[PDB]
Amino acid sequence: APTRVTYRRRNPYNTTSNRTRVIKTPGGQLRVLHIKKRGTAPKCGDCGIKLPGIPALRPREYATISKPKKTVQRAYGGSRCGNCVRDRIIRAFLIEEQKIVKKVLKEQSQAEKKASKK
Amino acid sequence: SKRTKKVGISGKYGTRYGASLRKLVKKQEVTQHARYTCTFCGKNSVRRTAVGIWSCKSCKKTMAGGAYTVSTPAAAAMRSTLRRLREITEA
Amino acid sequence: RRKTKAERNRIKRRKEEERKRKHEEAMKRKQQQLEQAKKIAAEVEERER
Amino acid sequence: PQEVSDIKKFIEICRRKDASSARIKKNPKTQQIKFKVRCQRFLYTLVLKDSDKAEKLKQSLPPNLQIKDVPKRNKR
Amino acid sequence: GKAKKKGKSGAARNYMTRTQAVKKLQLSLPDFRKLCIWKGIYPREPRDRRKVNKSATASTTFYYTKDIQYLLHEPLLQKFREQK
Amino acid sequence: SIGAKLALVIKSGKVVLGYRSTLKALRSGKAKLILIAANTPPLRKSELEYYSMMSKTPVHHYSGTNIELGTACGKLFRCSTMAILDAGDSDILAD
Amino acid sequence: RKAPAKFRPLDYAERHGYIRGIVKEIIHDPGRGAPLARVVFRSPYKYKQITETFIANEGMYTGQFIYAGKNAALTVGNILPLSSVPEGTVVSNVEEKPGDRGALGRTSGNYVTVVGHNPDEGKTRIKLPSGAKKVVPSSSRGMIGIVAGGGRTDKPLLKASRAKHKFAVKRNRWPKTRGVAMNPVDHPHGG
RNA sequence: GAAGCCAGAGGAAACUCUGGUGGAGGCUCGCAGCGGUUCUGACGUGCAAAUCGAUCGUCAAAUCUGAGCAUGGGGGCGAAA
RNA sequence: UCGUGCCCCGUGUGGCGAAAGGGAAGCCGGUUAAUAUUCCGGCACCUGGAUGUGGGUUUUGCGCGGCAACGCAACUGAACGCGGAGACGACGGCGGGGGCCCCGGGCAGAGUUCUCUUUUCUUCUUAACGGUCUAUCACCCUGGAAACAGUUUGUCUGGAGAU
RNA sequence: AGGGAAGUCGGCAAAAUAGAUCCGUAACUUCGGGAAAAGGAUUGGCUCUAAGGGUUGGGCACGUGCGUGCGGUUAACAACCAACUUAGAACUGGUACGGACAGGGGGAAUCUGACUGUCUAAUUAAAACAUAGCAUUGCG
Ligand SMILES: [Zn+2]
Ligand SMILES: [Zn+2]
Repeated sequence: APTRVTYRRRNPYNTTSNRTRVIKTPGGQLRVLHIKKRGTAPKCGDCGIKLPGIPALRPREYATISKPKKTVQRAYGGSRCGNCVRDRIIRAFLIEEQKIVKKVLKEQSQAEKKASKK
Repeated sequence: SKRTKKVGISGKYGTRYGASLRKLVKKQEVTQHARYTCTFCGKNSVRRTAVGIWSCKSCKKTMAGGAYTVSTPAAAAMRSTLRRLREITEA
Repeated sequence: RRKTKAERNRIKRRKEEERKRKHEEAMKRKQQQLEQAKKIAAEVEERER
Repeated sequence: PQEVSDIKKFIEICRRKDASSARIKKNPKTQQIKFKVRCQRFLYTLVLKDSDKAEKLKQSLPPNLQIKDVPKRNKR
Repeated sequence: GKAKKKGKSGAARNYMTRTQAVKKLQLSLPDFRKLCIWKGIYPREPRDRRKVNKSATASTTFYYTKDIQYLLHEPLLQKFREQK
Repeated sequence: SIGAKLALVIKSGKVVLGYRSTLKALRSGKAKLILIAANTPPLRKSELEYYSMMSKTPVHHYSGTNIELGTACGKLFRCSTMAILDAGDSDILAD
Repeated sequence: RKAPAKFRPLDYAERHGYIRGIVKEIIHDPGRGAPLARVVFRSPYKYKQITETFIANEGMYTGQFIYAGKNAALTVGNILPLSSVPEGTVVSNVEEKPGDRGALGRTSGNYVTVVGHNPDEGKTRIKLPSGAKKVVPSSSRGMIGIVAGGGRTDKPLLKASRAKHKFAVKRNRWPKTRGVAMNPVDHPHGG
């Protein structure tokens, strides 16, 4: 039995675009099959973790699949992870509350200064 | 079980480069490959990433430090005199 | 409490058992539809009309 | 190629306009029968147990759809 | 062969807005409206106006590209320029 | 002073150690004191102060780190924040 | 190397108040012994953010707010004009003239000491890492602290490969053959 | 068989000893590759305007190598012959 | 409509340069004297465009479910912005998968057979493209751990929440 | 054959050594090495023995194949499956046992260059060059 194979294209060099895997055909022969590179999982923009629920594809493969497959039904879904979204929400609320508090204290200090001047 | 009497981490160099140079490089190698306690999360997971770059594995914080140690004594004395100068300027 | 390997094997065995029951019930509903195929064809005809 | 597990869906597929032809494959070793309909994009296969009602499904299939039985040898 | 790009064929080539028609003919708005009335250039409606222009609204006027091409050869344009 | 009071509270009264149990005590409203370490993350610290402000609970900012807070509690692990539910025989609440 | 290590251009915000930026990354720059800091500022005139590249001082970290301007605080990583700092402070990336975005005290472990002020003509006397004394305009900017990565040269290179790897990215000539090892046609010291 | 780690035996502790684990080094034997030390070697109008045989150096890197590109004689390039 | 104008924006500047870098998409069987992932048959895929049918949404106008990680055939989205992918070193051991190698049984065929050998050898295969059920990391919920625990060949992880 | 460097400018060339298991291994030393130092014992075949593994499987009381409330750590037991190493013993052939192939001669010193590396393609590979380390000069 012939178990040795050849490249099926004219590139003879083992580059990153020249990945092959061995298959057996219904004709009983061993053969190579040229395969594309593995897709990379999309990652969070804040912490850099892999985003769960999102497929790992080559960049132009994402144009052929629908919107709910490419995203998670949440704010920043498919771009940020849930922990980072929670941190963003809590940070935004607390900073706006402290902005209101600082504005109130500045108004009180301005009123006290005006009363001292008058 | 102690395997080498004195070379320690410098035993990878064998008999090359001289005893004095091996002793000089040993301290820098030890202090650059040691683990350090993080000043942000408190865990012992700060390791050198590059030249003067120290990253914590747990809290993912990256700090600018010395070449082979996290903090330089000159930088610490600088922080102390900066704190007292800032206190003098504000007061 | 921490479970035992026998309990894990029992859980697994129930999992393939319920998968096999789902497959058998799908075969049964396909056979029933094949039995009532003529009424199905008439209903498809009615919907298209 | 796509497999249809619903007789109603297979009936609608056979009544689609792009259904050019249909064929019946008999596997007596497995004791099964297969209805394969050739549409524009997909070949749709319905797999049934070999039975008289599976044979009578031909009568429910549309008349204008040219249906043929698969021979034992695929002569070129 | 070479893969086509989006938005380079179909309704985008078939229609243009009034602003694009005016800029193509290099006319003022009164002259453009006068020429359209005199030559019988009628407003049109694409099936999807976003495929023609992403900033189109319900009040956006569309014309045929071939109609504007026909308007490009009208001798009254030089009459307008001579009068100016 | 604060370390001795914390140690006697550990010996006599009731505490919970950690962020989630401290939040649970603040939500229950039975928390009598909250201690937050110096090296606590600022977002977590602000959230704990907001919870204590809503629950009317005093907050002590421990000048040590989480390691030193755990050591002052007498445990062999770090502790970013803690909640004292029962003062016991100490006067840590009267301050 | 992606971008040169420069300050922001001297604008209205740095000239009259301060502007806050956030340190996103601390990165290794090939050929340079000192780490760089990516700091993102706000554009006062448009919606888009502006990313800058500074020489990271020791103690800077990701997620830290730094402040650049006349009214910025005296804190490590803050960029201040030299007229706003007291005597005895050490600064980094000192501008020779106000607006050249940093020229002095840039290598690892190095700093410039503010010796004194002369407010009559707006001059500042500074001490360079070489021990030289210089007089600069007081509106020249500097980042408070010491450049990170000090003690780099205390470690022996110990290997020709390590010297080669050092100099290959720095494009300096290596190996170096001696002039006395040459022929008289090649070097004045030849022979 | 370097750091790091585990266990046992001592030491008030730092450390000491023993048995393992681990897999570092411009470390080492050595195949291919690259190179070219020796032989009264072959060959000497040769297979060859530098080849052949045995032997040898090196073999995880200051290792070997393709394509594209840059440096041009008053020059270039040169671990410098 | 004072009808022959007004408003918005800043980022710059073009081309060439890789049959080994990046990159949208094709597999199997057969066929010639000589070509074949190119021809023939079957079965697919990508890109772009136009416009229908079914289904979906909507009288609470632009979906519903799950505490959550998230899921489901759909489920509006211009300017202006943010992020991810493309997109990346060398070496060491460990684990999973395909292919190959090896062992046993069986059908069929071939060889050996002075003697022995229920013997030796050969065929026993399943592509792209899809459906469906599962696969280390990681993440979520409960709960709060010293008599510390879990854990890898390699000692890392845990009140910043482990088992 | 015998002798064993008596040959020759010169042990040039050849011969001898060689794998693996075990015993053992000096001076000097930058303590890392030297070191496979040196010097020794053994190796075939056959018939056995021993050691080193994996998978599955626990009794009651109720509701009804799962849910609780208990009870027990001799499963320290059974059933099935599985592959390659290591050690020990007897017997037996012998002129040979790493039976071909494959495969360090070793040691005492001196000079010399620190080492790894590089060059005179086509007569010179080296104490030459480079190297790390050290020292000096110039430049804000
Ligand atoms: Zn995130
Ligand atoms: Zn940390």
